[PDB]
Formats: sequence, structure tokens, C-alpha cells
Amino acid sequence: MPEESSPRRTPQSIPYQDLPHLVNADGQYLFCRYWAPTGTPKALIFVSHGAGEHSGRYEELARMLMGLDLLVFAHDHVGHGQSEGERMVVSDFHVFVRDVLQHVDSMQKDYPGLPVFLLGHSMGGAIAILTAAERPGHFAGMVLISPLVLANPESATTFKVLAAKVLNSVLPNLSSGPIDSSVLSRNKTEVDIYNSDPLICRAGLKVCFGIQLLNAVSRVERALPKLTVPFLLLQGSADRLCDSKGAYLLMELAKSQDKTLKIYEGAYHVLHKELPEVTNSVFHEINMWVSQRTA
Ligand SMILES: O=C1CO[C@H]2CCN(C(=O)N3CCC(Cc4ccc(C(F)(F)F)cc4)CC3)C[C@H]2N1
Ligand code: NA
Ligand code: NA
Repeated sequence: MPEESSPRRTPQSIPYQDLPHLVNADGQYLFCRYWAPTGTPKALIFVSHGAGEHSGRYEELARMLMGLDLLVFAHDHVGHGQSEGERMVVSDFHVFVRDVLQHVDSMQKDYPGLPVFLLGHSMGGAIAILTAAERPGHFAGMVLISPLVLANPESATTFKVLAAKVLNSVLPNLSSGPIDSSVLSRNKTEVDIYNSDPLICRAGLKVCFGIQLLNAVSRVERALPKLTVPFLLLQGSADRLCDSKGAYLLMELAKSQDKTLKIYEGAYHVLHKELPEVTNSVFHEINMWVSQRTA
């Protein structure tokens, strides 16, 4: 008698049968998270995390959104958190977009006729932009927290050189240095939390992944005149990871009739984990923006 193989487990050895999950088009398990209100939801909202991190870092934002009667859902992108895949490796950046769309399509089957929003931060924001651009008119709105539109100019040069080296030669171990945690937030407790979370990948960025980020930046630039979705854009003026010039470029080139930019003077990259004065405003602004577009 043939027997069923050992239960499939997360990279942290937890069986997927014990967790909310989804199997993507490549047969990879994605870890899922849901925050549903007690009553019938007013809308759905997918939360898209950034590079090296995971969906668990959006707990407080998700609970605020659930408090507005939205059903919030997320998954860890391939190669991240509790999902399968080699850490910070992606065959093509579009895999992230394809997987967000599969999850959105699955949820819309269970909640037909409900409006669907996107919330994305950093690389997660580039994923949200490419997702909305692929399906014009499908999403009700997008909330972008320091999205990856334009890389810091120095980092763009570093990866363009590194990409051109492996274009010509075979170097599978080639990597840049790790992301400098001190530039994440002026809130040192949040810097310390980022450095303590075992689900966060704090290794150097592999060149193959850097190439996919270069692809993401190029694709976002081409997508901007196709963007019509309503959006709220939040950006720190002292962001060393996603250049503030990108937020101004997105406001200028997107065709969206409903677009708003809020700049946080002196703030670093992770606005929803910044100094309390910034974080409290970020939460309030998202709450007002979503409340106005779900009422
Ligand atoms: O809460 C957090 C924890 O981690 C923080 C750092 C990484 N982060 C992100 O998603 N990140 C921020 C850092 C950024 C670095 C980067 C590297 C190459 C390129 C290229 F190749 F195009 F030139 C562009 C940009 C990549 C995207 C999430 C953020 N948010
Ligand atoms: Na399949
Ligand atoms: Na429904």
C-alpha cells in the first residue's frame, strides 16, 4: 500500500496543514493571514509586505483596518517569512504580482461584489502598483507607504554594475551588503525589533534578486501612465531606501483622478514604524482615506 508523504512544512518546520495557506501556480505554499470583522465586510484589502520582511509586521495596521469593517488579508511573498522558496530569490518579479492576484481572485470568490483595495510598503508598494496596473478599473484604491518607485541613486548604480557583471559571467554567490538597519526608522525600538525578528532576512541582497528589483523599478516606470486607480501616497523626506523623488514622479505621471501625497519631513523609510508623531499620523491618514472611500 502506498503512503502519503510527510506533511509539507514551512521553512520554520511548521506543517502548512496547521496554518492558513495558499498554493501558488508554481506549486509553492504561501503562508496567509486574515483579519475579518464580526459583521459583513464593507470591502477587502490586501496587504503587501516588503523585501526581506513578512506579513506579521502589519498586525497593527491590519487591526486598524479591520476596525473600519474591512476584511484584511495578506500572505508572505515567495522566499519570505513563512512561505516556501529560497530566501530572497524570485524567478521573475511578476511572480509576486501573479500571486497577489491569485489571492485577491480567491477572496473575491468568497466575497463577491465587494470593493478591493491594496496596501503596499516599499517593494510591496511596487508589487501593489504593478498589480493595479495589470487590472485597470478592478481595484477601488491603493495605499502606498514609501513604495519602491525610484531606488536611492547610489544603490541603483551599485546594482546596475553588479547586474552587468553576472550578465556576462557565472557568479551564483554574488551579493551586495545587507540593508543598513539604522536608516529604517528614527524609532530605535523599531530598528531593534527588525534586528531581532527571526522571520526577517537580513542577509546581503543576492545579485539575481537585485536584478529583479531593477526589473521592478523599470516596470513601475512603464506602468505609471496606465495607473488610474485612486491612491494615497505616504513618503518620508529623509528616506535612504526609496528615494522621495519616486513619490513625486508617481504623483506626476500616474493618470489617477484621485491621488494624494503626504510628505513626512525628516522621516525615514518605515513610516508605519517611525517616531510616534509620524506613525500616529500615518495610521490616522490611512484610516480617513479608506473610511472616505468605503462609506
Ligand atoms: O519594515 C520594513 C523592513 O525592511 C525594510 C527594508 C527592506 N524593504 C524593502 O522592500 N526594500 C527597501 C530597500 C530597497 C533596496 C533596493 C536595492 C536595489 C534596488 C535596485 F536594484 F533596483 F536598484 C532598489 C532598491 C528594496 C526594497 C522593506 C522595509 N520595511
Ligand atoms: Na497548479
Ligand atoms: Na459578497
